[PDB]
Order: sequence, then structure tokens, then C-alpha cells
Amino acid sequence: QRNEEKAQREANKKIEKQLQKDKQVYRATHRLLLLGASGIFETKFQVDKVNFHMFDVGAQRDERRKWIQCFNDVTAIIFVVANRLQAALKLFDSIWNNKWLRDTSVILFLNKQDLLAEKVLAGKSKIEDYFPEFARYTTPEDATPEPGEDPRVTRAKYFIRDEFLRISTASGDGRHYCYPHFTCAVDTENIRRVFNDCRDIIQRMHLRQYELL
Amino acid sequence: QSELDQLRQEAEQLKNQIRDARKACADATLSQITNNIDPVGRIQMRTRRTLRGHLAKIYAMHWGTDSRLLVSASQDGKLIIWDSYTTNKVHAIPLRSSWVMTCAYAPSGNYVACGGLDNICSIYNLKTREGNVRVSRELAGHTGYLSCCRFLDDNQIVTSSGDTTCALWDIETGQQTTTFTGHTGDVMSLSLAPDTRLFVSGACDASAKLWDVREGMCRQTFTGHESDINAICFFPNGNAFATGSDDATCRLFDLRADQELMTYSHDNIICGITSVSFSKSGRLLLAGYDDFNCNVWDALKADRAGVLAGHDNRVSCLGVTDDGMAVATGSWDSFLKIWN
Amino acid sequence: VQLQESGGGLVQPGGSLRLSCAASGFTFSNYKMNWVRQAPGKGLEWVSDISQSGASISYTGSVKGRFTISRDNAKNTLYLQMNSLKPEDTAVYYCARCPAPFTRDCFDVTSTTYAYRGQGTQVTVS
Amino acid sequence: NTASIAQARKLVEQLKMEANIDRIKVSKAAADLMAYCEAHAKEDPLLTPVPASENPFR
Amino acid sequence: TNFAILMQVVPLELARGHQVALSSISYVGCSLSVLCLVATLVTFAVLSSVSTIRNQRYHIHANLSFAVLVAQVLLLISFRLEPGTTPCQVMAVLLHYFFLSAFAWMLVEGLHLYSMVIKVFGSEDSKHRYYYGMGWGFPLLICIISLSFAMDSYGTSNNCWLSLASGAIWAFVAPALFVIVVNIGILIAVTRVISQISAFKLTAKAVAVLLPILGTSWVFGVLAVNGCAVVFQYMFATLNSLQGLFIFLFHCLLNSEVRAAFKHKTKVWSLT
Ligand SMILES: CCCCCCCCCCCCCCCC(=O)O
Repeated sequence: QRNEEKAQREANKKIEKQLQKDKQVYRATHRLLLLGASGIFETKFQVDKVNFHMFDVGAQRDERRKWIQCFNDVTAIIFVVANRLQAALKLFDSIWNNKWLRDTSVILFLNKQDLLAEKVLAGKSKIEDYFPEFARYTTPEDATPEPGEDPRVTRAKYFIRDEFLRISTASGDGRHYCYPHFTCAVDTENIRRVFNDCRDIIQRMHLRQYELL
Repeated sequence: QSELDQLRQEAEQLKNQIRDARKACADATLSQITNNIDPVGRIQMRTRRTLRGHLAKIYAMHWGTDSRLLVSASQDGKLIIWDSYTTNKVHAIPLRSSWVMTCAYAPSGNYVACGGLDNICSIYNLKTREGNVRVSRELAGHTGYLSCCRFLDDNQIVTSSGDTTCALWDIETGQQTTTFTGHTGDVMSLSLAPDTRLFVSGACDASAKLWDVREGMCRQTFTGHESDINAICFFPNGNAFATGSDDATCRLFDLRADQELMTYSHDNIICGITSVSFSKSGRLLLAGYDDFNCNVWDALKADRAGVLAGHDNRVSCLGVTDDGMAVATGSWDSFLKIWN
Repeated sequence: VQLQESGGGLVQPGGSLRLSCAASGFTFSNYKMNWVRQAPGKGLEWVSDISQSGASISYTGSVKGRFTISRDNAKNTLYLQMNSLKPEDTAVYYCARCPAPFTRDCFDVTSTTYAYRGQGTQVTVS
Repeated sequence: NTASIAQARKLVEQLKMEANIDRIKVSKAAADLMAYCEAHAKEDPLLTPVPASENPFR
Repeated sequence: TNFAILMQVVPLELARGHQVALSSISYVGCSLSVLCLVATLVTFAVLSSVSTIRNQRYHIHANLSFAVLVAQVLLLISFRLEPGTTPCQVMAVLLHYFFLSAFAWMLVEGLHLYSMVIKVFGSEDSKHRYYYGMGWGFPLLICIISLSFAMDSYGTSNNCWLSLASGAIWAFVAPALFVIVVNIGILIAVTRVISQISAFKLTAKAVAVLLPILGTSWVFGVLAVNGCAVVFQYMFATLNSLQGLFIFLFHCLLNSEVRAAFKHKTKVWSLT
């Protein structure tokens, strides 16, 4: 009875076409993992006619040790940072140095840019209490301070940026990079920043496939 | 509090009593009992079939009871039902959530299950007379992700969660019958006994527990591992089970002895076990690894008697046919090979 | 896997205290270790860490220069020495172990759910 | 700390119940495993050389 | 007869001594290039089981290597055919088609590099049909146009190559010139984008790697017009005859992906 054998081949050739059709949709979209310091949330946005797919695992536990391995083929990890700072630094350590996430780039987002301006002015909770090195940190002068903020805030922000970059450009020896950024509670251009950073990530990955960079 | 300290001391005393009882139980060791058995020799297995068609990494795999059809789960949101003999795909089930970490093939061949970060176990009816494959039930009672799901019968299913709890569901009504609480970390693997009355569950607390399905209660707790238990697998006779971990060791425990017997580890292996399986006779213990390989241990004498190689990324799933004719290994390179 | 801690107690401010942890069940020379703490009415905070051979040590800023960590591989014990304590340094100190051997990453500050952590010892300054 | 004492009580009850179980010597469990392996060795395709005539994958 | 006859439109003759050296360079480079393209093709055939090798950029490299291999073998056989006969004409047709196929595949590689580096998104789309078509079929169409209009302009020449006294030689130079110009533009854009994210040796390595696949080393041969370009002919011959060696060195041996795949394959084979 070769009828079953030919029907099986026909079904194979029917679902192979569907797999080919779904391959383009899978490849043309870019996955992102959003995490900070029903059970899973999916956000779909497109900018400049390229599709993105953002994820927010906020209905699970704090042991982000077994399911963080699922996000290794993701193009980038959006790390949002609001002693929560030290916890964020250690989480970024673990994410950077994980042997399965050695090829996944991280796009930082240092929020509370306007919230720290009043916090430093009040002086109730000095940053030097938690980070003693801040008492001798000077701005590298290759900065872009926005006219309207005292040098204290534009030094504080670059302090956390330098801490994260000290974590980043020190170890790992992997095909991945970190992209710091500063955001606020009123801007809506963060999607453009994510788009540009992802463009850079896939650009560098392609260049390294050609072994140029 | 005084009551809490006294109760903790009492628990420590019973832990010491259990340790003393186990020590007195271990008159001899399996290593010194199995020295008069001829070694199996060198086991060479070749990739008979390489099954392509997955886009993302294969995270789970399960054979069928007929040793012909096997299902595969991938991070792109697909469940492909392959035909091993002819390398022909039979079904391509698209999943609602792309992040799927488990898949179970019913013994009757009528249903297939899947689950992952969606926190939901979904049963798919393959027969689907006068229609295509569709979701039959959507079991949702777990606060954490599903790591493993297994079918006891065609009507009821057992699942593991990342919320430190195993569950026994009733698919017809879609409700929890019993909850298996008692762990302290994420449950990562299940293995049902040949008689569907007992099942073991590994976890991230370096402990494997023996559960009774009907009574909904523990019977034994096996603690001999240093790190998280990733894979678990019963012996064919149901009187023992192997346990893989992240400390490069895959030990063998007994239910009647209630303690470990033999540790299967090598100094050259510094990776972690992701899959443990047994041969039909139980002499060979196949084990996955993070070094892109798969070692064929000898269950009676803890020596390496074969290496399966050919995977670019880590093997994340391994299975042996009930016939015992072929072994299937799936890796993160979107490939799935069959060795025999 | 057992981690029994000791050496705590009430210490006058500006004093000294030496906590020790006894490790049994695992090869102490293969696992990076940690010292965590939980202040009353707060969450778990990371204090220090140490590598497999003791080459790499980090602190949490507020304890930098006053606390030192050391491990003895032969005796399977790990110490944390506290110098010039302050009332702010009162908490239950736990000795967490990183989940896997030969790994540089450690997810070990989980909210009262980490399996490879000790019962902890109380250190009070007054 | 009612939750903590409840969890400790549950753990104590579990240990009480687990400490009362019948245990056979390892010299018997290993013998049982060896006997099972020796009895089922003849029906293990992976262990014994599988003939190519009845092998479905070649 | 030498390699420089491929892209010389002016009828210049060199004094004895240059011809002998150029012929020796042509033989040595062509043989060392075919024996090396065979290696770079068997390496791909062996390593095709690896996931990284199974992308689209290795289709282009495999087909380009095959085109250059057959073209150089045919030219080597064509250096001895007693020109002015039927085998000479058929060899001329085959050489024309295969060299245009090589240039079309170099253009394919340039476009793929443009679609991966400059236009970062959209590269994962499957354009196998378009690439294969514009690589193989278009040289066939250009040959069909060249045939039936300049058929007598193939065997009737000093060497077994389409003539340069009837204007039919531009059927090879003009597509080659277009390919070279487009690839130079793409290479300039890629150099700019690699220098932007490099803030000199990194750019030099990129240009060295991109020289063989993009085929921008053929511009030397078309610059022999005035008559004092014997050095230019020398560079053209000795730098485009070793194209297979350069391809194997920069795209089959110094490639990290290929080396890693070979290491994995040899650790698999060692377990047997
Ligand atoms: C949709 C295409 C996916 C990838 C398909 C396989 C690509 C790698 C193999 C290409 C080269 C095959 C062997 C060439 C040998 C030769 O030309 O002599």
C-alpha cells in the first residue's frame, strides 16, 4: 500500500511550505527581553518598517536562573535601572558573565534622571554613603550635560554609567557589547534608541561573520 | 523563638537518625559487587537520521509508545511530529507562546502536550476528526513556568512548575486534583514509574523526592547531589532511578535502599547534565552534557563505554524508544539526530 | 549540602567580630562563595564574595575597607572579618553559595527562596 | 513568623514519616539490579550487535 | 599567451622577456589557484553539516569558487590550442561565459555585503533565486547576445580568446567594469562604516579580506592604455591569478567560523 506513503509525502510537502512561510516571519522579527532590578507579556512595535517583539517576564519568581537560559538567541536584553543600584550591578554581572548569554548584548536604560536631581539637592541620602568612591570621581569631560542641571547630577549619572561599563568592558571574552543610555519620565524617543542599538548589534554580528571587525 | 529553635533541633536530630539508618543499611557497595561481570566493551552508535526543520533551539523531545513517532518543541513556537523511519514530518502545531520548555506524547498517541514561560499546560488533540489540530484544554493553575509534563493516562496529566510545586490535572475538567508541595526550589524534571503509581521529581535544591500519585504525599527524599538536578529517569524495573545534575555527576539512587549507589562522573567532564535516559535492559545509562556531547555510561560499572558526538550546541533533550532500538538527541542547534 | 554559620553576637560599636561558616557536602574548592545579609524590615543585601582560589574579592562599598573575606579550602570553611562595626551593620548574615561550580555568575540573593544558603547568624551593634 | 513555624512543622512531620521506612541491604538491591540486567540483556538492541536485516533505521 | 589578454583592449606588444615571465606567472598562479580552490570547495562540502556554514553567504562563496576554478582551468587548457579552429571557438565561448559568471557572482557578493553591513535589516530574507539567476543566467544572456553578432570574432584572433580588433572585447570589459565600479562603491561604504565603529589596521584587514570576493583587483588590467603600463599588467596578472589562493586564505582558513567548524568536526572524527 503505497497510498499511505505518498499521502505522507504530500503532507510533508504541504507543511514544509508553511514552515518556509513562517521562517521569514521568524527571521524578519527581532526579539527583546525587558527586565529590571497571563504569565508572560508580549509587546509588538515596529519602527522604520522593521518588526520588534518585546517581552516582560513579570509573573514569575526571583530565581531568574533557569529561565534566563531561554533568552540566548535574543538579539538584545533591555536592562532598566531605576541598595537597588548594587543589586542591579550584581544582576548585570550575572547576565554578562553567564556562559549561555556570552553572545547577547545589553541595552541599559538609566531611569530616574530627573528624580536624582532633587535627591542630590536634598542631601538626605548621599550617594557617597553607598559608594565611597564617588567622593573622588571627576567627569571625564567627554560628556553632554543638558543646560539646566548642576554638575552634581551630571557627575552622578556618569558614575553609575562608569560602574556598569567597568563591569562590561572587563571580562567575558564573548561576542557581545553594552549600550548605556539615559532616559526620563517624559521622553518618548527610547524606541528610537532601541532601534539604533539593535541596528548596531546586528551590524557588528554581520561584520564579525565576515571577520572584518 | 524558643519553639522554632527546638523544632529545628528536633528536625536536625531526625536528619541524623535517617543518616545513621542509611549508613547502617549500606553493608556493601555496588562497585565491589559488580566486579565479576564482563564489560560491555565499546559501544559505537552512528547518526542514522538527522531531522531538520526547526528554526530556534530544540528544548524538549518525547518518543511515542510505538517507537515510530516523536514530538519536538522549539523556541520558535512549533511542535513537529516526526516519523523517524521515513524522516517525514506528520504535523506542525503552532503554539500560542513561542517559549516552550516541555512536550509530552500521550501513550495512546491521541494527544500531545506543551508548556513553557506562558505558565500554561495546553493539550493538543491530534485525531481532531473533521478538522485540524487545535487546543483541547488550557490548564492554568501554576504561578511558575512549566519544566516538565508527563501523561499517566489519556485523561490525567502530571506537570512540574517553577513555583516549587508539581500538579496532577484532570484534562476533562481542567482542574487540579492533587498538589505536590514539599520542594524548596524549582522543579525541573519528572519520571513516571513503569507502573503509574509513583513518580520522582528533581529540583534545584539538589534533592529528588518520591511522590505517590494517589495519596498525594511524599515517600522518600533523596539528597546526594551538590547542585541543581536537571534530569531524572526511572530504571526499567522501577526499583531505582538515575539523577543528573549541574555538578558533572549523574548518580543512581534506590527506592528500597533509600540512598545512592553509584556516581557516574569523570575528571575531564566539568559541564552539566541536561538529559538522563536508560536503555531497555538498564545496563547502559545515556547522559547529555553541556560540552556538545553525550556519553554512554555503564550502569553496573561506572565507566565510560562510548561517546556520541555531532552536536554544535548543548544537548537539551534525550530519549530512548520503548522498543529500545534507537536513541534520539536534540540540541540547541535546531537539529535532532537519531542514533542506533 | 549544609552551611552552618557561627561567630555572631552583640558587639559594641567600633568593635570587631569574626563570622565563620562550616561547609559540608560539596567540594569547597570548586564553588565561588558569598556573604549576604538581611537588615530588619528590609531585603537581602549582598556584602562580599570570593572566588574559587581566593584571587578575586569584591565588597558592597559600605563595607569596603572595614570587612575582609577569606576562605580555607583545606578546612572547607569560609570567614568574614568585621572591623569597626557601626549600628547600621546589624542584620542576619547568611553564607550563600553560588549555584554551580566553575561559574563566574551568581543568582544568590533570592527572596528567602535560595536553597544553597545557611540558616544565618544574628549580628547586632548597640 | 507563623509561616516559618508552620513550614518547620511540615518539614518535621515529613522527616518523622520518612524516617519510618523499611530498608533492604545494598547487597540485595545491587543483586536485584544485576539479575534484571542479566535477564534482559538478550533483548537490548543497543548493547548487543543489532543485525542490519531487522534494523529499521538502516 | 598570458593572463593579461583577459582585459587588454589596446593592441600593445611587449618585448621578449616580459612575455616569458608573464606566462610563467600565469601558469604558476593559475595552478596554485586551482589546487587551492579545490581545497576551499572540499572544505565547504565537508563542513556543510555545521549550522553556521549553512547560511546564504556560503552559497555565494561556493558558486564563485566553482566559477573561478572552472574559468582558470579552461584558460590553462586554452593557452595551448593552436588558435583559429573549432576547439578554439568553443573554448572562447566557455571562457567568456565562465568569466562573466565569476564577475556576476562577485557582484552578488557585493550586494549581499551591502545588505548585511549597510542596510542592516532585511538580510535574513531568502533571495537564493535572484542571486542564482543574476549570477548564472545573465552571463548566458550576454553570451547569446554576443553570439550571432560576433561569432566570427572568437576564433579569429592571435590567441584562443574573443578578439580585440572588432570591438567584441567590450562584451567582457563593460560588464566587468560595471561590476568593479559597483563593488568599489560598496567597499567604500563598508570601509566607512567599519572605520566609524573602530573609534587603521582594522580597516586594512577588512579591505584585504574583501579584495578577492569583491573582485576589485581587476581594475589594474583595464588601466593599461597609454602603453607604459607593463608594471600594471604584471600586477594584474600576479594579483588576479592568485585569486583562489586569496579566497582560501581569507575565506576558508583565517575565517573564525570555518576554523571553529573544522575544530568541532575533527573532535567528532577523533572519537571514531
Ligand atoms: C536555503 C539554503 C540553506 C543552506 C543549504 C546548504 C548550503 C551549504 C552547502 C553548499 C555547498 C555544497 C557542496 C558544494 C560542492 C561543489 O560545488 O563541488
